[PDB]
Amino acid sequence: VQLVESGGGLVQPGGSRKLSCSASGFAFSSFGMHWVRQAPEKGLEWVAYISSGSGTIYYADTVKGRFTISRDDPKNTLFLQMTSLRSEDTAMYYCVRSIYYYGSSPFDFWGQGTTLTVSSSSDIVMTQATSSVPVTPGESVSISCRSSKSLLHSNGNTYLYWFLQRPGQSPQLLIYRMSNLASGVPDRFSGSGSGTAFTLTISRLEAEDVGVYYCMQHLEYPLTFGAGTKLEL
Amino acid sequence: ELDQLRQEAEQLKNQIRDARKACADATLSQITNNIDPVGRIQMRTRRTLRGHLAKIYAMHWGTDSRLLVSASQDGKLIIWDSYTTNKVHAIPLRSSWVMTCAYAPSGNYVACGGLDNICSIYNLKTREGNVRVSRELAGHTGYLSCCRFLDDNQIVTSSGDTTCALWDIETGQQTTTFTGHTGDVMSLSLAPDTRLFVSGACDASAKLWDVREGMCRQTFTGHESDINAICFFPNGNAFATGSDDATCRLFDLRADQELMTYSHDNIICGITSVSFSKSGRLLLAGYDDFNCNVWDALKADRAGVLAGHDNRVSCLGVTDDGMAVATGSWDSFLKIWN
Amino acid sequence: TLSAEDKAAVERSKMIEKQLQKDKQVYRATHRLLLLGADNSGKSTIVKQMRKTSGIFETKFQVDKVNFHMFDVGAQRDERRKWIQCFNDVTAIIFVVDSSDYNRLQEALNDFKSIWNNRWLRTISVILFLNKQDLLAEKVLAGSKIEDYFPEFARYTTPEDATPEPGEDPRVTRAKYFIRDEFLRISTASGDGRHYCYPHFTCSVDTENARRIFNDCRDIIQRMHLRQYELL
Amino acid sequence: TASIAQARKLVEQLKMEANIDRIKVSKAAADLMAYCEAHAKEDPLLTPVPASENPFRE
Amino acid sequence: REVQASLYSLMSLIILATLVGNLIVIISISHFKQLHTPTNWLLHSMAIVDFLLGCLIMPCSMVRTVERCWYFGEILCKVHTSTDIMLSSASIFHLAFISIDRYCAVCDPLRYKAKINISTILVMILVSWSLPAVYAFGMIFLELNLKGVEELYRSQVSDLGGCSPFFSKVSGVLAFMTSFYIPGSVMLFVYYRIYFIAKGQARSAKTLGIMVGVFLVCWCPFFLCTVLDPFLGYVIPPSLNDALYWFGYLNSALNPMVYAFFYPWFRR
Ligand SMILES: CNC[C@@H]1OCCc2ccsc21
Repeated sequence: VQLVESGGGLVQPGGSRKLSCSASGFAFSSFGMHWVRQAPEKGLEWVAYISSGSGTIYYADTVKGRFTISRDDPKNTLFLQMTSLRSEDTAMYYCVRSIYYYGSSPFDFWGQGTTLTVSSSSDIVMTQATSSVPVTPGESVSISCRSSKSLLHSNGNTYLYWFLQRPGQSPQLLIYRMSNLASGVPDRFSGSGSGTAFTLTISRLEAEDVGVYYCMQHLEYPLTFGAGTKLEL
Repeated sequence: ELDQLRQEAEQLKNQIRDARKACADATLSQITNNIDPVGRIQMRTRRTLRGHLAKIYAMHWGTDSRLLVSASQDGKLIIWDSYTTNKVHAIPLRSSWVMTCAYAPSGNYVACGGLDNICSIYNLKTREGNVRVSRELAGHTGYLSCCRFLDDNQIVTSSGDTTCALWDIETGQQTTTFTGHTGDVMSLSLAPDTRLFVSGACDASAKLWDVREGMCRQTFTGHESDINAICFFPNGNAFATGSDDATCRLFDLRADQELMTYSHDNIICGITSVSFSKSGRLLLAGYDDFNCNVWDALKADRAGVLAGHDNRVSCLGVTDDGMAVATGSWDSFLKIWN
Repeated sequence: TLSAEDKAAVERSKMIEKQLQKDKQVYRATHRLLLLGADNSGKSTIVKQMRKTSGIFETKFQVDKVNFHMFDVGAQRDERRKWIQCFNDVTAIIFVVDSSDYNRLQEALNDFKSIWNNRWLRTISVILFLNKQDLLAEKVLAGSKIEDYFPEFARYTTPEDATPEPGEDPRVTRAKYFIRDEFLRISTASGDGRHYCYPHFTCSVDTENARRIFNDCRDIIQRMHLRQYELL
Repeated sequence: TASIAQARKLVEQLKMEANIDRIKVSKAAADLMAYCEAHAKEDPLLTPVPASENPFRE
Repeated sequence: REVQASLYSLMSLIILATLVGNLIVIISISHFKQLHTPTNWLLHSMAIVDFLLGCLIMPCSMVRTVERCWYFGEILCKVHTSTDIMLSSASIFHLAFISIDRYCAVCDPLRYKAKINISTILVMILVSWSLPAVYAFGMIFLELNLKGVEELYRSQVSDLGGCSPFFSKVSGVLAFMTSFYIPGSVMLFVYYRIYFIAKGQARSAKTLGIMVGVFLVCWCPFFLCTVLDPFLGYVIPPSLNDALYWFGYLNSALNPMVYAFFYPWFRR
């Protein structure tokens, strides 16, 4: 499985440019293709979402009248359209996958991302506890995340994810839906929750665990994100 | 010439049957008469899964107690969701004459085979969003009539060439082979400890197999016709059979006897499937006359019926926790009952 | 169906249903046939002309834009009483016989009597084939006779409806139609107007067998529908 | 004859099958009643379950 | 009166028979899971048409001829007549498509299920339901059947209380053609060739006689009188015309019986 996208750079304000994401090595026709955006120095945020069969296409509240996503199922290539770029169009764009059925694990594989720079309500809001914590290689670490409203649904499922982007590396997935472990991450990681406050608990520690850790909700359509908690040795 | 063989034959026959008959102090009916029965029970259809083109021969509940699989003559495996009545996966076969399927206890694989002398293995969890074949087993001569899983690596298959064989999925070659059946065998039931399993064949005889030593242990007889459905008691000390002569029986391993027989005058067709409940009190056996039936195991009496299938019942499953019972039939609809 | 995840679940379960619809549409416009025979009978050459210990083989032939799928059972056990249940939905059965041997034909007659009267094989019309007729001619002009094994051949007369195409020898036609009638007597004693028998005279190379199968199938489906709609 | 190989294996199998112990119906029957009486409490099919408890409601 | 009471008795019996006979078919073919073949959908659609007719328009014209006077407003007359036309035309069109389905089944046996699938049946029901509404509303509400015959309509029938439909010289002929001649010819031709195909096959056929006899004894007099009356000079007593409409109606009553209770495959 390898996803590659190309293009981007410096443009003058008001222009419109097309971004393409090319997928190889997997059955692209059966995956959703979210567009999670990372600000140059801030946390993650949504851009768009097209389902597998091109049925449903949600857009972002910030950008809905200028952004259109299109896919080419035969050629297996994903596209992004923008219109009249503002000063905010400087953030980082990543190609995410996802798959939904009983027992599935969404948000698995992320792309390398592309860089573009521009010259000169009732949304569930989540805020993380701290921003930086010094650690020792072998102690126990804990991180906390807060949600404005209860995340638990009537079907007994809590929609919480922990990504833990590493420095110089694209984001990953560790814990999906509160208390479930991702695809072969080291077992020392774990998670616990109550319904409104949640804790990520690392048992041992290694030099790899350094980086920034994120929080995400998936109970209702818009996908809000936490701020981040950097760990330093 | 041949006088030596029959002499030893009746020698062993009289050596075993006298002790077997003497051990039978009394029937279970005398003891069970005192227990208050459970009376009359209502079961109602709670869903109806639709989507198969042709008839249906098999199904298997998962350990998740919520997922199940089924195979059909149009060449289809479909993985459902028993709660929301959804479909998870739709797998196309290569040979359309499939007769059995199985669901791995860890929920990672399924296996199917039939009138092509091959049992296939499909891997549900991969990196690419697909379900693909991974290990296809060749080596049997007749058609596959049953298959079960021991773990992620050891699988037991039952074939029409009168031989059962324990396999090794990693290398694809057998590690053991069981012989002793004159006619083609139809089904096999695992033990809860995965160290023994019974077998049934068209010869009106049922045998006991030990996996570790690969050698038979006991023989059970008494049915007048062939056997096409067998199930193992939850305790791990008994099993029940299904025949073509409108008869179901209960058998004991250690006692080597035949227990109560569940037959009625007004039944002429032949049983096709048999299953128990989580506590061993109820026995659910579908019949060829379009109707399933439920019996009291201890008292051998009918307690209600589950009608509503238009054509023959071919498969029947009960969830691990006892939540629900799923029935499949030749009219291509599975009806869940709760 | 409240959270977005259940919505994506139902969308997936609808895509699967569309795929099943397309498969059913293709499945409805195809006819499946079952081929039976013995080893000496030339059923191994019929399949080649129309065209690993496996268990079943499939061959496909199309005539006038109709698809026929005929399944030939390969290396299986002798007993068929158990795996015959899977075939009670096919259009017709193509039975094959080698009528040159004159002694290993009681077995064929018993086989036909067993197949015709099977409880699961009702409502299935059977197409009978008589193969390797040139060998019968090449064996009967020298005289090994049929009186050796069938004494009642001596009191058999060619029926008036017989139409010998070759005309090479009256005795050839007499023996041929004797064998035909001997096979046909089996179907007549039963079947009670639900399924029939469609005999034929075939040899090694006959590039008209597909048309015979097509016409027989058409004449089976028409009778079935007329029975259904209260017109017969 | 050449069928001596098949002839013997039946004899050894019959000799083997004879060497199995017997516990008669005292242990055979009593275990089943013990198990069913012990586990009849949690049986969902045997005793009707509250509508809130079961997941196949309506 | 005794005659009026008896006539009301027959009319109410007809309405009740229509309603119950259609309801049985509707409920049975809707609930039962196996009886979901496309021809059964055509039968269901025709049953719904007949039930709507029997619930709506039978009682109005029941009240409307026993005392020989109309007790409703002028706006109501146009609506009833037009809806009556729509429903009768729909029933006849449904009979015509059942007959082709039969022809496609027998005359082409191998390609039956490949071509008579449920998409085609949906198209059949849509055409059966749509065009009659179009040409009925267009002819009645947009006045085109009274064109040229306004004088007699104003003089003789409209002066007293009445709700009898009127047809001109060309309107009557057009209605006769489009509602009787095309479907009648189609059914006759179809149920006539199948007869030769099934006389030869039994050499190696009265049920269609029944399926044609009712359709021709129970509509031919109506439509013939309707198309002939303007040519004669309007001499037909309306007392006769009352017996005619009731023909079709009686047809509306007996139609589901022929196509449901005759066949053993629905009887169980
Ligand atoms: C049942 N009444 C039939 C209706 O009566 C008004 C004139 C007309 C023309 C086609 S059918 C019809």
